[PDB]
Amino acid sequence: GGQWRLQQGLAANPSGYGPLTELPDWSYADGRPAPPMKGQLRRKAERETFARRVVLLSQEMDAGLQAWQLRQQKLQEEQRKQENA
Amino acid sequence: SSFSRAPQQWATFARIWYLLDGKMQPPGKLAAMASIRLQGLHKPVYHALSDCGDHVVIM
Amino acid sequence: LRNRVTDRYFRIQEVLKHARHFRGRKNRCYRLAVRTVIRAFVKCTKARYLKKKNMRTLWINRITAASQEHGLKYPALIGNLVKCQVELNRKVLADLAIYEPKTFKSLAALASRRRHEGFAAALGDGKEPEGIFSRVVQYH
Amino acid sequence: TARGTPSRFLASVLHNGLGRYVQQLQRLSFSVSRDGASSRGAREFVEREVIDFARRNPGVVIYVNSRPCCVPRVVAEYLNGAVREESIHCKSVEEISTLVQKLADQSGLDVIRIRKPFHTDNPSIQGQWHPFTNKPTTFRGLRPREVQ
Amino acid sequence: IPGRQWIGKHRRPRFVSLRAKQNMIRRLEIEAENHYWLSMPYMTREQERGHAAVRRREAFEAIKAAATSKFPPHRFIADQLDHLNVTKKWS
Amino acid sequence: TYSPLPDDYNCNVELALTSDGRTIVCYHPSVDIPYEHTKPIPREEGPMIEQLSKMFFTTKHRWYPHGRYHRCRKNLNPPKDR
Amino acid sequence: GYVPKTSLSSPPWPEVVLPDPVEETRHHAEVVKKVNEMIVTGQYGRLFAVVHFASRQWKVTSEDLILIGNELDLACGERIRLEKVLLVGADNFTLLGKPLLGKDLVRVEATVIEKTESWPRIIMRFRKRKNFKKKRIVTTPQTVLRINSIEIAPCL
Amino acid sequence: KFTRSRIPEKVFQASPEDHEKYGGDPQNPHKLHIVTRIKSTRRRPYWEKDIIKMLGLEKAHTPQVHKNIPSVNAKLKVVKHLIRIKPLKLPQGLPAEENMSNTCLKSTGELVVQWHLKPV
Ligand SMILES: [Mg+2]
Repeated sequence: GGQWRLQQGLAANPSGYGPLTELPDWSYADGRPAPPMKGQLRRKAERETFARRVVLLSQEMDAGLQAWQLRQQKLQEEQRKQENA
Repeated sequence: SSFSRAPQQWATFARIWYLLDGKMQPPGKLAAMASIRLQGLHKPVYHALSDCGDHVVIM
Repeated sequence: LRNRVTDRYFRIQEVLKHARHFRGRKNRCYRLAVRTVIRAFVKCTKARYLKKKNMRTLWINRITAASQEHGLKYPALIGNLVKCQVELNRKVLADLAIYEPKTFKSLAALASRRRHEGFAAALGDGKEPEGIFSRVVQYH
Repeated sequence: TARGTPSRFLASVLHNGLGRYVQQLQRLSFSVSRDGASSRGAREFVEREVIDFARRNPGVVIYVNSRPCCVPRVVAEYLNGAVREESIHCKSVEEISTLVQKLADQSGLDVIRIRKPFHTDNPSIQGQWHPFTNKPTTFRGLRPREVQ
Repeated sequence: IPGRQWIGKHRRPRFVSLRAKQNMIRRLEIEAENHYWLSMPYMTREQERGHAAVRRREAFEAIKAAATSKFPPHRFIADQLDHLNVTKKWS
Repeated sequence: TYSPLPDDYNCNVELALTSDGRTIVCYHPSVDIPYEHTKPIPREEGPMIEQLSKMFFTTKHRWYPHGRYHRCRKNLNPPKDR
Repeated sequence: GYVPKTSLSSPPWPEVVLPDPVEETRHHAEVVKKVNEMIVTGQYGRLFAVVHFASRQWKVTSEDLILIGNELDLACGERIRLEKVLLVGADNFTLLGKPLLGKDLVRVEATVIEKTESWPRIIMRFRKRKNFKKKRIVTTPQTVLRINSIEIAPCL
Repeated sequence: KFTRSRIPEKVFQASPEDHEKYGGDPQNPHKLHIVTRIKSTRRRPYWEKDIIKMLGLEKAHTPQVHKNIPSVNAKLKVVKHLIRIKPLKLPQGLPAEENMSNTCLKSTGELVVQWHLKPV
């Protein structure tokens, strides 16, 4: 029963993200928190590189836009300095 | 709860006699009701090896 | 013969020890026993896929048994325990059917009350206040 | 395969975690050849780590026998009488400190297949299911087609 | 069926259930959403000309410098004298 | 007055949420069977196998013996649980 | 819109009407005050809890063994709070989470008794007429968790 | 003969009925897709197998952000029957490096940049 989960914006697998599999499984009875899971460290690694790659692509979209509007404004002035003499 | 270990086991795996009057009923709607009970598929303690079928009486 | 094989009794006995409980000549004669030990070892690893499958249909059959004592069906129970955000799996739900049946009467009641709250919500489609057991606990 | 091998259920020895935890390892018995190439890693365990191991577990008494052996052994004995003799022949120092800490972690029960992964001795609280749960009672207990 | 049911001239007839239709109508709706999300490009071809050429060149120059840097590994006196240890004993 | 289940056989299920909405609470007290719903206490190989199928409603085939190979395969010290 | 009473004019199910939601949130808090006061006085017997440990849900009571199929990186005898408990039942009541319960409501404890390895599990591949046969003996590391105490607190 | 397929240009022009049915806007479109493989490249031609490795789509149901530039789109049209495209929305801003680790791509298409695991 998992397409109702997608309508609420939860993951369609309840072992996706969310408090069931991203909360730490255990804590010490001294109260001190556990060292992290090997699956949560790997999930945080694939999520940093996805957020690393969002920024890299979202910067290169707005670095090629601002390079293009310079080239049209370079090429207007290359005409505006060539309707002269 | 709180039975001894032998009479509680006799409670769970006892077999039940069901009456199922089949007048003006279709013989496969009668069959699909008795065949669930004869297998014991209506018990949550079901298992094929456990021999958990019940008695069905269709008049 | 310069060097011949002396360890051959111990190579026979690695395959014959796995065949000791077989029938006929496949426990004694190595040439028949090696084809059955291989076939027994192939079946043992391919049954790690069918132990997991056959447990789940046994759990589903035991849940279908107990949710029919309370009037529901299996899909009306299991799909509606999801809409109550109750993420109990099939192994635990079959354990509550047998070993704690007052709680299975509570989960069949929660699943049915959410089931009635879905009929009574989707009749007046549009803006209508949700049922008590229909609110999602959103996490952020 | 599991039909060819025995089985057992999940068990501790004397309810090992209820009151207190009792370390189930009783003895360890190393036999290391002094002039012998197979015990060259196990000679460094007796050199380096057998003092350090013998202070993390004081309830285990350790013997280092040091005789002419060809295959060095560790004989791990447990409180319930089970004897695990594993061979540390031509292992490094690293493969023995994992070998010996694994024998100090486990209980002395068989390493045959465990049947279930759980063992409750009081598995039901609301009463086990019998066929008369979820059935209704009738007036004076009359069975079907009972006239009086 | 005269020979090999699912090949040949006289085949075994296969019919479509609603199940196999609703598997197919629901694939079509996923597909047609991709026709809408591929309908509105952020730049045009003239705007993305050379827009990743500094990183694309740099990525290959790391693939090229990976490939032109093959050599046998350094060989030490450490791994050679360490085989004398196989006759280490006690006194 | 609405009952999610007919609370007549097993227990009287009372469902509730907390004021958070973050735990669902059930109170299910056990149902006593009433006194009026109870009755008081009332106070050869061949023909043998046919008389044992009639007693226990089995077929004949579980009453014939088994040979030696199946008798001494059976575990006599089986793993007791619980 | 009136339809005369025929077989198909009506639905086969009874027209179950849900109660008034201001009668019902008042009746809800009337319930939770009872189940809180069954906890304040200690009217419960022993408790079972359903815990999402390693990857799956165990149904767990006090004094019972739980076999994990992966190494937990703990000294034997070390005590563990099992977080993520999603059902806490007693004889007379249950508290189920959405999905998990509050951390300040139920505290499940567990002790590492032993850290074994599994029995040797054969992995053998074969394809007929192809000279394809590979065999591999794997063991998995396993720990055994003894659950000590399931406690509860009146926070409802 | 079975060849490559040219999809004509009356297919990828979106009628004004479509901007109601899906949540898109023609003026100010999105910057990034999230492409997700949903259908195997087996029993598909080799040119569709090549594009799937080129886009970074070897595992099914593994999401992958890509640019909404018209050249990446041309690779997306050849394998649009194997993928599900949905725009990367960002409710907050794009994650600067102080929030670079506690991000989470929700299933709705959006990338929340503070992801605690506490309720609301
Ligand atoms: Mg034929």
